[PDB]
Amino acid sequence: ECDCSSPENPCCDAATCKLRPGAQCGEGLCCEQCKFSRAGKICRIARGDWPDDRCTGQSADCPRYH
Repeated sequence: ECDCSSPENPCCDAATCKLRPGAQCGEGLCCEQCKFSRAGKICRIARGDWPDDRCTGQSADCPRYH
């Protein structure tokens, strides 16, 4: 299980396909520049006036209110 899909991705070690030391993530709706997105950053639009999903600060995945 690689953490990045492309060897062009600077978040991973070219030699391992896994995160470089200190990188929190390589991919995901709540990853930016190899770091978890800040808590509260919008990461998925909900239909209508339902609350949009937001990042946790602690994961690269966008959690669900639905």
